[PDB]
Amino acid sequence: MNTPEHMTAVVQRYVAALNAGDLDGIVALFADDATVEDAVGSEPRSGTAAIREFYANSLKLPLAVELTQEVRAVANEAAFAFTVSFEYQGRKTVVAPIDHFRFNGAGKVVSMRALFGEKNIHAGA
Amino acid sequence: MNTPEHMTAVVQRYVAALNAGDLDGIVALFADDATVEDEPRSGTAAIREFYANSLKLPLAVELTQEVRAVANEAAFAFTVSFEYQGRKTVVAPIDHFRFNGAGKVVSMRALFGEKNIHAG
Repeated sequence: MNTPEHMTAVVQRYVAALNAGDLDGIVALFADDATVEDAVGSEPRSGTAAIREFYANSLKLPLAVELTQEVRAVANEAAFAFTVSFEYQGRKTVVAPIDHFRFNGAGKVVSMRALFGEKNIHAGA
Repeated sequence: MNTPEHMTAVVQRYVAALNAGDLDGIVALFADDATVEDEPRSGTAAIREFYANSLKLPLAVELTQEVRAVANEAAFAFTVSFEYQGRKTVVAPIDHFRFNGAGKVVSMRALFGEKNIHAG
């Protein structure tokens, strides 16, 4: 089982790498055969290459990412509340999802999902 | 699809029913084939027992951020506080609800670990 400290560390490493625009540091968190989802129902992206292309797209612009509460980490999973703020067709928008990571035994993330709706997408103005 | 409004309203009634200790109020939000987890428990009888156990100590329950609701799911951050033989505990989970087509909750999982159990 992963430790909760490891899992919490990965989540912090994830948020810092988002903020740094460290594409390759994000991918490094994920297993070879991980699956990522932008949003509930979005096309799942599986495998290192689909994951790098996903994160490359996510990082097409500078992101301001803030962890807004403690990470919840238990068993082989973590969930976290956060905000992602960036220029969306030239206007600053702040999206507040809750993400869910599951981890494999090697401690790499095997799955990510970000849960958010329309009411979680905000001006910040 | 469930509307995000309906799902957010259900989260709010869940929180309210926990604060009231209203076991039937809580159970009514769930489907008869729902499963719960803090080792899942499934079906009305087991969900009722789960919540009856959860309610032996009066709970003070508060949403701590806006609810995230989309598709047929919702997630929310909150606290549950209670007193026990001289000591207050505040637990801060993140919950996940899945809803059926009829708008009832079909699964809830409350996610929290040891660091999310706070000494009040």
